[PDB]
Amino acid sequence: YPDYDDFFTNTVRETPLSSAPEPKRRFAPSKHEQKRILQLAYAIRKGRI
Amino acid sequence: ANPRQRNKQRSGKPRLTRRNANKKAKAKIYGNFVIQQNWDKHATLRQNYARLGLLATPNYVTGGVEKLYPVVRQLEEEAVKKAARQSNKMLPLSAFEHAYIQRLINKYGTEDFESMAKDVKLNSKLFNGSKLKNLYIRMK
Amino acid sequence: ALKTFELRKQSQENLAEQLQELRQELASLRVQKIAGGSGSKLSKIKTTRKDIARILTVINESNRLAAREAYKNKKYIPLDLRQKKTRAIRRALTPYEQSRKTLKQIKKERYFPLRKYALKA
Amino acid sequence: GAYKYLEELAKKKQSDVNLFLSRVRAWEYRQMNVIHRASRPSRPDKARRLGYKAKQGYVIYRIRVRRGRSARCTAEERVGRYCSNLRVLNSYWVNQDATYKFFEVILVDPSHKAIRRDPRINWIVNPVHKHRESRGLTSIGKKSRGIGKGHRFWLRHNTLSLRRYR
Amino acid sequence: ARVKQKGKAGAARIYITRNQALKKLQLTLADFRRICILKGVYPREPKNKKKANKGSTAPVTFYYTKDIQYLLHEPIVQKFREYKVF
Amino acid sequence: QRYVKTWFNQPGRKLRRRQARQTKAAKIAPRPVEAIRPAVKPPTIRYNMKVRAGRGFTLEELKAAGVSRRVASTIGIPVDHRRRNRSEESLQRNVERIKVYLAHLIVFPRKAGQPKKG
Amino acid sequence: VKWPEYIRLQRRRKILNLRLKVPPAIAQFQKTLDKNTATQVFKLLNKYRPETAAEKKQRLVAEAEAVANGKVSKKPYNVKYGLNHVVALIEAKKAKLVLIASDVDPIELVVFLPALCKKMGVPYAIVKNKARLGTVIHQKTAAVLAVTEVREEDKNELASIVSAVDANFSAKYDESRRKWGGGI
RNA sequence: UUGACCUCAAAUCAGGUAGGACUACGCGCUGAAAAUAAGCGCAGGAAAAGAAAAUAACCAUGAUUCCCUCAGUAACGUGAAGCGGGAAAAGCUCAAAUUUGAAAUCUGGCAACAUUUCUUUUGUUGUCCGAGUUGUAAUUUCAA
RNA sequence: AUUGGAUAUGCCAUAUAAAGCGCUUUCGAAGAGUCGAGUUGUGCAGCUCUAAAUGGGUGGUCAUCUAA
RNA sequence: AACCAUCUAGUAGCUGGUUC
RNA sequence: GGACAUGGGUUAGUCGAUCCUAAGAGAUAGGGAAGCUCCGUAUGAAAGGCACGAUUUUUCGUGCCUAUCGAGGG
RNA sequence: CAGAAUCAUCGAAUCUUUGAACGCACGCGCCUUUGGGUUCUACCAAAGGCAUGCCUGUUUGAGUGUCAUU
Repeated sequence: YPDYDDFFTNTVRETPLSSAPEPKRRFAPSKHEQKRILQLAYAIRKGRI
Repeated sequence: ANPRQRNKQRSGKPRLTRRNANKKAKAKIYGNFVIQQNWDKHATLRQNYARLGLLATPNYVTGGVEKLYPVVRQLEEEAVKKAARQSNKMLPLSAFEHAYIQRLINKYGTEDFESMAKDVKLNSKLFNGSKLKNLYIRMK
Repeated sequence: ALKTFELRKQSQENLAEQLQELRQELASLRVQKIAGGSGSKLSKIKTTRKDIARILTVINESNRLAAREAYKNKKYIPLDLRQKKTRAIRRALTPYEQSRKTLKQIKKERYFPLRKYALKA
Repeated sequence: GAYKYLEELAKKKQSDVNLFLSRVRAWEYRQMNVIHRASRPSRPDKARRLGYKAKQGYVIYRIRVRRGRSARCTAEERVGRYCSNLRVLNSYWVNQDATYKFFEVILVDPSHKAIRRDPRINWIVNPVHKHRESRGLTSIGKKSRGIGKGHRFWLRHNTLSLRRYR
Repeated sequence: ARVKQKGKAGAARIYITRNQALKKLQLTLADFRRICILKGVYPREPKNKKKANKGSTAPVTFYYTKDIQYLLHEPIVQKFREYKVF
Repeated sequence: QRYVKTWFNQPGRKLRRRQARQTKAAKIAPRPVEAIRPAVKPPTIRYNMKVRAGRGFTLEELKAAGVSRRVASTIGIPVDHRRRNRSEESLQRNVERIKVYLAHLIVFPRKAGQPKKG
Repeated sequence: VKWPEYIRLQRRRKILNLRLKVPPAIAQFQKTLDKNTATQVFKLLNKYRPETAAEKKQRLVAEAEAVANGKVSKKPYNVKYGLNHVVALIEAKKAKLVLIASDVDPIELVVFLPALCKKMGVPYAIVKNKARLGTVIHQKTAAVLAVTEVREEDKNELASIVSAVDANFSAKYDESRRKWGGGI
């Protein structure tokens, strides 16, 4: 039972792990709520909600 | 012989006679109405296809052919007719889009599709330049 | 021979009593057979013994149609009223469930279905 | 995603962490019943990749078998007999000790509307899939009975093809 | 037939005590009183006490078994549990 | 010389398959009974001088011939994600196999989906 | 007192953990955040609770009726939860503070988390009990939470808390996290 | 003092499902004096196999099954396989990458509304409870 | 009397969307008590030990395939 | 140990018969 | 004729069984077994009900006690 | 011998005791409701119920299992 040895985590890794860019999803208003909204409007127009 | 078949041999219950057999069970044609009119309910399918001018198969026939002696135009005009009737693939703009592209064009000129894309307030949806032109040409 | 179309437009308790009557003569008719009877009476046993069956069939048809209407448009209905086709038919996938496709499989046959074409010659 | 870390942590089966957990867990299971249901997979990545989703209809059972055929193959057939209304999807190794090997067995309900309506596990509802484990159709079944594409893997021999115009 | 046992009919059968009526309906005392208040339910003193108490002597309140069995199918009893759920 | 296979059903298997051909194309009339296969070279020294039908046209054969993978299976042109053109000879023999096919093809129009608004 | 087979199982298992020589990576999940900072951490967290499925509908109907008659916003600020989602955030260095449930059942799930958060330099703490973290997000249980970005109004409060977690969790212990737990 | 959960129960709890039969052909497992018989388990109108951790050594082939041929050859009296000709052809789905500007997903209860081999069948819509972030949808499957 | 699939035509339709293909100054996750080594029972299985990432498998340095 | 149906038309160097 | 033909005849609150256990069989809890199956029945089983109370937050508090078949018994 | 049919067809029913066989055994009970009697706190009858393994959900819980509440 030796003391815990950190041969990798003793340093802080500055760059993010992933290199891929940020897709425009995370800057534009949600598309998924838009499907919900337009389905919600349709029921209101057709008299379901 | 089996008890099961001896049951209805020594039983009094009439069989379930099912009348099914047809010599030359040449299946009649459904699907296309043009071919169904001009089918020959006697001749074989490979004769009928060659009679109409339709290639039964594009690949070589793995046997013999038939040597007894030592519609396609209709399908063509029908085809181009339907392509003409269902041709207007162009789509209009919904009232939202009608305002959506108008506010972008009323402020970024009309041809600077790279500038409208970079806009953060009016181009809220972050539509790329290729779709901005698509919405533009769709307006006219 | 009570006609069934006459019976089936009666009332429930009206059919209940006629059944109560129909037991009596058939009970009496058999009594005369063991004590000795004529040919006409002996033949009349069979007709009455079917006339009980006709009435009882009419009662059940009325009673079950009441349950069928009372249970019309409910999620769960009595087992004696449901479909009885085959144990395997009942446990097999419904056509709606067999018809189900993933959203990916709905895009594939939407934009790229099977075409109708023709090879010229 | 953590399922990357978990899988690379399940490779080291004798490190300080795994050794402690194996002895700690193998003790827990040996107090519990031989075939006992699990409230969740003890390996949420291995079960994940074999066809388990955290949704109603998917059932995890844990079973121990003595050491000394194939243990994974017995784990299927013993649980497939235990929950006789449930289909056997897959199974995996969770732990072992000097006497037993422990497995978890992924089962699905053919009778559940959340299963009967999802078109990625609709197939197992079909009648042909009754008791797959009893017929060598699970992965351990297909591997064991030589089912495999390659050169490594009866009536065609001892018959006479006595044709008509011979 | 067998020798019929004591207290299998009559005043030892219809008359049922409060504690038994609790465990027959599966209720706590406070709910039992509530459904006794809402319905028309009241103790009825048997003519022969020790006969009606399986030979016991202690003072106990009694109810008609017919009365308790009516409370078994009362639809409001469910609305007591639905409030325990709520 | 135990259990024997005797071929008294050979003439009835000949017709069973003929009727299956008759039943099939009658369901899909205008289109041929079979797909187009490529022409490929057998993989040996006893057979590399002959040409025989392949399994389908590789990704590059259709890309040069002018059909994408998705629309090539609809109009009846099987694809072969395994096979690949190691020499320009096989590419040209099969590119012009699809060229004559796409010339002899009459793709009938389908039904469109036209929403009331845009 | 004959115990049930499962009461005996619960208690023997608890005794077993304190007796064995726990590995260091599992030993750190026994020395956790104190109580005063725990309520302070959750005081902030309970500002950024994600809206419930009840609120997410009542809001979206309001837009629907606005569209249905006649008719844009700011980024929704809330707390990030979910193991895969959070583990990605640390790696993408989008997380400001990570709170790790102390008692996750298969400990494989979070055993690597303190090392990873240390590796990317994300200030982390091991908060007591998952059900506390569950109620913040309106769930039965959360294996891990993470604060990724707060409004400017509470930016000062988060900075104050982060320095406390540094001083009370990581400044303390630290060395004790590298010793085999248990053996008592 | 009050509550979250975790695990474990109980119920004539609400709704469901399993068993036994037939067994010509199917898939296992066990096994004699042939991988046979007998034994054991399990299915369907077919089963199994199946979209290469595959051949080959070419100008290369291209899931599986089946027929002919290979061939009584090769290898070691047993007894192949590839290629070759045919029959038929159809491809695909997950796990592993953050929906994070929004669990977008689903079972169930009730309420309605339709539909029906069908008053027996099958769903949609709303609504409440739950399932689920220890991961349900959308997206992707290496051909990318 | 039930029905299969097409055709014509009517009525609704969430299209604020979804999909194919050019292009890339960006990236490309890929299944472990399993492969495998030693021995034992008749390719698989048991025991003992136990992996890797241009890695691994299978063929003749190349070719081919990408298991669990 | 006996019995039963299978393997099974088990095993023949041998006995008996084998048709105008 | 015990043959066949054709009919008739066994009446129970108090007589017996049904009620009980013995040796043992024996399901279950469990555990083996590739498997038909095997062991196990006191076994590391949450294994059966009683009373009290103006009703207790109008959401139950407090207190007590610890299978089954099988013919001489009735 | 003394709208028929010792008919056909078959989409509606009936389907005794059993048997996987399922309240317990190879006769004995329990549960809910309903009824009867020129007999009504007794008796009797009737209809409908009570097998085990498992799954989803539900309700009632157990725990010196985990933790919280100035």
